[PDB]
Amino acid sequence: TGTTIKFNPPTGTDSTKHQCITAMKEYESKSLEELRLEDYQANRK
Amino acid sequence: DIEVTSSPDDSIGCLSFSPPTLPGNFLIAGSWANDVRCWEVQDSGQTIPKAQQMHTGPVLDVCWSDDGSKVFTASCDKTAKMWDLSSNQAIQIAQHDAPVKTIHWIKAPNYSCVMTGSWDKTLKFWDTRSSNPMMVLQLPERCYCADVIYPMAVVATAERGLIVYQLENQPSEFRRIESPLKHQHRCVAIFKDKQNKPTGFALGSIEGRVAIHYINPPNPAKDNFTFKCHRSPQDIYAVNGIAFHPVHGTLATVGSDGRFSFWDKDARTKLKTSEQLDQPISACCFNHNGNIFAYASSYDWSKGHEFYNPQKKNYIFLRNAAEELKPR
Amino acid sequence: DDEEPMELDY
Repeated sequence: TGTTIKFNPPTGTDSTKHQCITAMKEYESKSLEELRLEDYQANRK
Repeated sequence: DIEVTSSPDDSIGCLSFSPPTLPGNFLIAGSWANDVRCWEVQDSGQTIPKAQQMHTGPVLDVCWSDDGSKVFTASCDKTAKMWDLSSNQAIQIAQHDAPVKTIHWIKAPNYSCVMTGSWDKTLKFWDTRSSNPMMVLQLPERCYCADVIYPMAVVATAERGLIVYQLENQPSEFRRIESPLKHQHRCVAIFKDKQNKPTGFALGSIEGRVAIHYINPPNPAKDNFTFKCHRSPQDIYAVNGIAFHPVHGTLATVGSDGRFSFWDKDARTKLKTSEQLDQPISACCFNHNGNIFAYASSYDWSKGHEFYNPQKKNYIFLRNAAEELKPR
Repeated sequence: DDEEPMELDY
């Protein structure tokens, strides 16, 4: 819950780096806003 | 570009100019400090704070009523409000079991109502005076974004869900679409045909990609396509918003790269790409005639909490970019 | 601000 795992942009090919946290398999199941609201309610700002 | 005076204090999620029914131009912004703020805009580019209202939670979407008398607000506090601008009093009109992510006015020939779309995987329709939603429709997953242009609505959900609705007589599902995008859905915007009828939509993904989808084209494999955008090892940023110039039918995208870009989907060209801002561009929209392009520069969380600087300034910028979005 | 062609996915 919340962005408790430090951000690491995964690599790919098209080489690429996806600078979006939800591109990480740990996060892939939620949206930016969903994570942000969880970090706000944990007071993790 | 032109900066709006007295910007919100936290990150801005949504922007919405006023309908043609009001003389002049009034901008509305929703923010993560829980506020909805209304600025009057004047031909000089100067902007005047007029009024504010607050939710008990972050504000995710906002929109107007077609006559211009109301502003609608959808918030993480699981409600939406109707804000009467004259009296400057707001009341609750909608209740959900989760944050409300999207909000829209439906002006149909036989009925008018507010449509709210929630992370509680529901789609609710409200007459604005009853505590009872007039209609409730179930979503396969959590609502992430939507757009409305009678007689069509589009709604994207989590798990790449993508649904089209018909709004004639009463709203009802029209068709579920296998998403053209391979990654998480973030933004959507409906475009119209030469006869001014809704005809398709553009769909933004977190993977620096936008899809153009016609509902019923002759050759779908040729007529529908996806293009790359908002990339600088190539770095790939999320696409945070999308909007069609109301006159030219070209479009703008804004992404976590802190840039914005203009596009022509018929010619399949990139018309313009601005320079890099300090922060990601988290929203945008057009005034009623397209003479004003407004975008907001705020943190979007696309790199987690660690990169959130709460003392960095949140900016709404105005650009008179009508000519830049005309095609040839 | 020169007008280029889109990078389309093929």
